[PDB]
Amino acid sequence: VFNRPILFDIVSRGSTADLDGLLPFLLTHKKRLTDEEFREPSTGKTCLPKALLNL
Repeated sequence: VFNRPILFDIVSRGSTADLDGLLPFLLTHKKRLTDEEFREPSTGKTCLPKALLNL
């Protein structure tokens, strides 16, 4: 289970280890990293801006 707050926390902390199970979740559930569930409702900021800002 990868919800948006958890994914943002992981990507902001830079924990690359916690992303191993993301691939089976995305493949099995037919979910994509560009889906609305993975975007901030306020701005639409995606995970990559989160990671780049939190350097």
